[PDB]
Amino acid sequence: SNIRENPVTPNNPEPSAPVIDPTAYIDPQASVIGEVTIGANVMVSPMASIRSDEGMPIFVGDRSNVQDGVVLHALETINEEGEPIEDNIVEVDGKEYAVYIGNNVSLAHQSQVHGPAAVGDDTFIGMQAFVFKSKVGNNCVLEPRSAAIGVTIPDGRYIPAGMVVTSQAEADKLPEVTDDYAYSHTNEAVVYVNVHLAEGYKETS
Amino acid sequence: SNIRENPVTPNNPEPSAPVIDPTAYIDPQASVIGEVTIGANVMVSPMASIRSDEGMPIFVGDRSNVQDGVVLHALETINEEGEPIEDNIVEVDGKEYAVYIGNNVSLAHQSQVHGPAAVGDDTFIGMQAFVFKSKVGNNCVLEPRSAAIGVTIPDGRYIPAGMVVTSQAEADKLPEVTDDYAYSHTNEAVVYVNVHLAEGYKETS
Amino acid sequence: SNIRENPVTPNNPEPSAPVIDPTAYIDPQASVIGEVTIGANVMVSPMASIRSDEGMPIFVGDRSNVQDGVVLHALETINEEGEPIEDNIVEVDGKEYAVYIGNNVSLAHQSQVHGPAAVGDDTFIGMQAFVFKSKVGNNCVLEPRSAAIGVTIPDGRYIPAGMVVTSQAEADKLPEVTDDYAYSHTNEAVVYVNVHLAEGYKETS
Ligand SMILES: [Zn+2]
Ligand SMILES: [Zn+2]
Ligand SMILES: [Zn+2]
Repeated sequence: SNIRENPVTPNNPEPSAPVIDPTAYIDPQASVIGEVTIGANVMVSPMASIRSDEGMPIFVGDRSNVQDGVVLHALETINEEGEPIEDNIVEVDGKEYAVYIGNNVSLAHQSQVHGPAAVGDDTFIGMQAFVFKSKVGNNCVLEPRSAAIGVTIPDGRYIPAGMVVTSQAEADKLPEVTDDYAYSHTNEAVVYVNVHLAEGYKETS
Repeated sequence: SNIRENPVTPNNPEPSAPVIDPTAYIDPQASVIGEVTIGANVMVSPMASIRSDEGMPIFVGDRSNVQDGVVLHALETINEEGEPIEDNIVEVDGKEYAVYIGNNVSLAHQSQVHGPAAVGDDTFIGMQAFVFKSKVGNNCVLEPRSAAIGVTIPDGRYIPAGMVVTSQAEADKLPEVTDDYAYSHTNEAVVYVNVHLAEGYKETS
Repeated sequence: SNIRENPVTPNNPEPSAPVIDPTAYIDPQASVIGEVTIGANVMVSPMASIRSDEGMPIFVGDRSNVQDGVVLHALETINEEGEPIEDNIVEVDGKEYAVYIGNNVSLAHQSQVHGPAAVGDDTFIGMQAFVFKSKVGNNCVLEPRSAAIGVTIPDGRYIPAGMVVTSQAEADKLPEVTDDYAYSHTNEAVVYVNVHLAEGYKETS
């Protein structure tokens, strides 16, 4: 099966199985392992790997999409001695996660979000982009091949294609999404299409 | 099955199944979905995802290769009201495509060509490279980790490794492939080898 | 089966099957083809593709890990006339390889090491990184999205995130890993965790 529990390890005494909303579509050629929650109307495409086997949940909110070849994984959040590694945990609305992906988020083809990380609602994570040890705000756009490592990206900003942002001073001066910006409506269009694709693929299973 | 029709959606009233030349080899661990035409002697490697589920064909010409982890997909080409979205369609020799990959093209490991896009004959798209909203001419080389977004790359030019080209003014001044250039013969060698690999893999199926 | 022989080709008269230590874990959704040797306690994750079908071995040393979406492949090492192509072969401790990955090496998610290439022991190859026609020394760190093409990286150096190193003069001046460097202990932690994950996954098969 391609939806599987994580294994018993010294960091993980009890296996967990994914919790997947019945309206989500998981492609048979995707892999989803371990302590993962997938929300309503989410589409998970071929060759995506969502793997939560080092402690703490990976959460994917409602109406989000995880496109072909995307990887979600996280650094260990509990060491062998049972002690939580706080640097590797993100907090969102009072709850702790290894990776938090909000609602209406698009993780486009071949991107990767590696914990600890949080991605706020209505954000587009572009093709081949990379997010690690970062909090990306709501209504952001990471253009293709951009990256955010070790930073907080404020709400409503974009990272131009190819730019690798590693310092908070850079992140603070990113440009704002405006109506005339080329990707200002991209996420809404991609979310709308993927919610409908998920329903269509569900009707073929 | 890993060769599948696309689903019924408001953008797609009729499912299409891939049209695959009998001399092509599709690895069992690749995925090919929807309105896709694959030409003669094409090799499609493990973990590639070719997904045409938003309207309009993805075409892969003869003696081309789609290597491991490559993704081909396209933006919607027909909106819900049945109206063709012309910005998201490319025209090649009088016919419309979402993605057109010409003959003798190598899409090397982990690259991605996302529609609307066209790639001309005898072009090497290097490892981890990215092409989106662009027309790449014939006899071009995209070195590893290069990208072309929103531009036309003239025939016979190369993009140096890691360079992300987003403006026509940059694309117009790219260097020319010459006989002494390090990748001048790379594509021909890779095509020759892959045509023979496709035949060898076909003999094991 | 996902562990397979390579095909007969003019460059390869005799098919080879992978040699895999009994303590290694190969995920059912990984692909391993051809002349590959995998050492003890190695973990190969979903969607990785290790493909040795153009001559010469791909070797992965003990306690190394090949994470999700990683690709290992190599340029042809024997031409049709049976003549070895020496430029495409690396030598390590008196033996020839297409790709050599040493012991305790982490190939992190979505990275790629393409032959000819060698990666020395205790080196971290970061997420989405790329190594081609290069020798990476021991105790190195390639940060996420870095690349080494056509160079030798001296022992104990790191490449900052996003940097693409293509000239020996650049490689010679890379910074040194020190105890205070942010990734100085990353590989040891990742190796330790993955050796335990491999054992846990083996207990579920
Ligand atoms: Zn990881
Ligand atoms: Zn797409
Ligand atoms: Zn290759």
